[PDB]
Amino acid sequence: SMSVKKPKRDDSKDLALCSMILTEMETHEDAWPFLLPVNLKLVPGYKKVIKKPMDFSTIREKLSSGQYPNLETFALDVRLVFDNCETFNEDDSDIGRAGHNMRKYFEKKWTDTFKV
Ligand SMILES: Oc1ccc2cc[nH]c2c1
Repeated sequence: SMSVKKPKRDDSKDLALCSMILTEMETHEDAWPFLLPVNLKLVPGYKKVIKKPMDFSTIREKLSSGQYPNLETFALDVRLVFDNCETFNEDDSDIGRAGHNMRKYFEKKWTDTFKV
Protein backbone atom coordinates (compact mmCIF):
# COMPACT_ATOMS: atom_id res chain seq x y z
CA SER A 1 0.00 0.00 0.00
CA MET A 2 0.99 3.68 0.19
CA SER A 3 4.68 3.89 1.26
CA VAL A 4 4.74 0.11 1.79
CA LYS A 5 6.59 -1.56 -1.05
CA LYS A 6 6.86 -5.29 -1.59
CA PRO A 7 10.21 -6.39 -3.01
CA LYS A 8 9.74 -6.64 -6.80
CA ARG A 9 11.87 -8.80 -9.10
CA ASP A 10 14.57 -7.23 -11.27
CA ASP A 11 12.79 -6.76 -14.61
CA SER A 12 15.72 -5.05 -16.35
CA LYS A 13 16.47 -8.06 -18.60
CA ASP A 14 12.85 -8.91 -19.47
CA LEU A 15 12.85 -7.29 -22.92
CA ALA A 16 16.02 -9.12 -24.01
CA LEU A 17 14.87 -12.43 -22.52
CA CYS A 18 11.45 -12.30 -24.23
CA SER A 19 13.21 -11.38 -27.46
CA MET A 20 15.47 -14.44 -27.09
CA ILE A 21 12.48 -16.72 -26.38
CA LEU A 22 10.66 -15.33 -29.40
CA THR A 23 13.72 -15.99 -31.58
CA GLU A 24 13.71 -19.62 -30.46
CA MET A 25 9.98 -19.82 -31.24
CA GLU A 26 10.62 -18.43 -34.71
CA THR A 27 13.39 -20.92 -35.51
CA HIS A 28 11.47 -24.02 -34.32
CA GLU A 29 10.76 -26.32 -37.27
CA ASP A 30 7.05 -26.34 -36.30
CA ALA A 31 6.72 -22.53 -36.27
CA TRP A 32 5.55 -22.25 -39.89
CA PRO A 33 1.80 -21.89 -39.21
CA PHE A 34 2.50 -18.96 -36.86
CA LEU A 35 5.31 -16.96 -38.50
CA LEU A 36 3.05 -14.48 -40.34
CA PRO A 37 -0.59 -13.38 -40.10
CA VAL A 38 -3.11 -15.91 -41.34
CA ASN A 39 -4.13 -15.10 -44.90
CA LEU A 40 -7.40 -13.47 -43.83
CA LYS A 41 -8.92 -14.00 -47.29
CA LEU A 42 -7.51 -17.46 -48.02
CA VAL A 43 -8.61 -19.20 -44.83
CA PRO A 44 -12.43 -19.04 -44.91
CA GLY A 45 -13.93 -18.36 -41.51
CA TYR A 46 -10.80 -17.16 -39.79
CA LYS A 47 -11.76 -13.45 -39.80
CA LYS A 48 -15.21 -13.97 -38.26
CA VAL A 49 -14.27 -16.79 -35.89
CA ILE A 50 -10.92 -15.54 -34.52
CA LYS A 51 -11.66 -12.24 -32.79
CA LYS A 52 -8.06 -11.41 -31.87
CA PRO A 53 -5.63 -12.77 -34.48
CA MET A 54 -2.02 -12.98 -33.38
CA ASP A 55 1.22 -14.30 -34.84
CA PHE A 56 4.96 -14.33 -34.18
CA SER A 57 5.79 -11.47 -36.59
CA THR A 58 3.14 -9.24 -35.01
CA ILE A 59 4.50 -10.12 -31.57
CA ARG A 60 8.02 -9.27 -32.82
CA GLU A 61 6.79 -5.91 -34.14
CA LYS A 62 5.08 -5.10 -30.82
CA LEU A 63 8.17 -6.21 -28.85
CA SER A 64 10.47 -4.09 -31.02
CA SER A 65 8.29 -1.00 -30.68
CA GLY A 66 7.72 -0.95 -26.91
CA GLN A 67 4.13 -2.13 -27.11
CA TYR A 68 4.34 -4.64 -24.25
CA PRO A 69 4.06 -2.92 -20.86
CA ASN A 70 5.50 -6.00 -19.12
CA LEU A 71 6.57 -9.61 -19.61
CA GLU A 72 3.08 -10.91 -18.77
CA THR A 73 1.45 -9.02 -21.63
CA PHE A 74 4.04 -10.60 -23.92
CA ALA A 75 3.12 -14.11 -22.64
CA LEU A 76 -0.58 -13.36 -23.16
CA ASP A 77 0.04 -12.63 -26.84
CA VAL A 78 2.12 -15.80 -27.28
CA ARG A 79 -0.59 -17.92 -25.65
CA LEU A 80 -3.22 -16.17 -27.78
CA VAL A 81 -1.46 -17.52 -30.89
CA PHE A 82 -1.88 -21.07 -29.60
CA ASP A 83 -5.37 -20.57 -28.16
CA ASN A 84 -6.50 -19.29 -31.55
CA CYS A 85 -4.85 -22.25 -33.23
CA GLU A 86 -6.72 -24.69 -30.96
CA THR A 87 -10.06 -23.01 -31.64
CA PHE A 88 -9.76 -23.28 -35.41
CA ASN A 89 -7.73 -26.44 -36.07
CA GLU A 90 -8.18 -30.13 -35.24
CA ASP A 91 -5.84 -31.55 -32.59
CA ASP A 92 -4.28 -34.06 -34.99
CA SER A 93 -4.15 -31.81 -38.05
CA ASP A 94 -0.61 -30.71 -38.96
CA ILE A 95 -1.36 -27.14 -37.88
CA GLY A 96 -3.18 -28.26 -34.72
CA ARG A 97 -0.38 -30.52 -33.53
CA ALA A 98 2.17 -27.84 -34.40
CA GLY A 99 0.30 -25.55 -32.05
CA HIS A 100 0.29 -28.02 -29.19
CA ASN A 101 4.01 -28.63 -29.78
CA MET A 102 4.86 -24.91 -29.88
CA ARG A 103 2.83 -24.25 -26.74
CA LYS A 104 4.67 -26.93 -24.78
CA TYR A 105 7.97 -25.55 -26.08
CA PHE A 106 7.06 -21.99 -25.05
CA GLU A 107 5.80 -22.77 -21.56
CA LYS A 108 8.97 -24.63 -20.62
CA LYS A 109 11.19 -21.83 -21.86
CA TRP A 110 8.94 -19.39 -20.01
CA THR A 111 9.15 -21.32 -16.76
CA ASP A 112 12.88 -21.92 -17.09
CA THR A 113 13.63 -18.29 -17.91
CA PHE A 114 11.52 -16.37 -15.39
CA LYS A 115 10.36 -18.72 -12.65
CA VAL A 116 13.95 -18.17 -11.42
O1 LIG B 1 -1.60 -21.08 -40.09
C1 LIG B 1 -2.81 -20.96 -39.40
C2 LIG B 1 -4.02 -21.22 -40.06
C3 LIG B 1 -5.23 -21.10 -39.37
C4 LIG B 1 -5.22 -20.70 -38.01
C5 LIG B 1 -6.24 -20.47 -37.02
C6 LIG B 1 -5.61 -20.09 -35.83
N1 LIG B 1 -4.31 -20.08 -36.06
C7 LIG B 1 -4.04 -20.45 -37.36
C8 LIG B 1 -2.80 -20.57 -38.06
